[PDB]
Amino acid sequence: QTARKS
Amino acid sequence: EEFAVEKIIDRRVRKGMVEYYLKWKGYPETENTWEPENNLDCQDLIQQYEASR
Repeated sequence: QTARKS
Repeated sequence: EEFAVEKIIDRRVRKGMVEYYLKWKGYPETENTWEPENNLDCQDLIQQYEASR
């Protein structure tokens, strides 16, 4: 439950 | 630069690409950001969001 932050 | 996601707030299409508005775990709501769908590793959150709309 993660994401790359742009 | 991967970070823990608390929940998906909203979804939109911009420039033909699906984006999700994310609340980040341990960060204030002022830090919520729109992220392209391919930035997410949150299959559980995405399926729950899409099933619940």
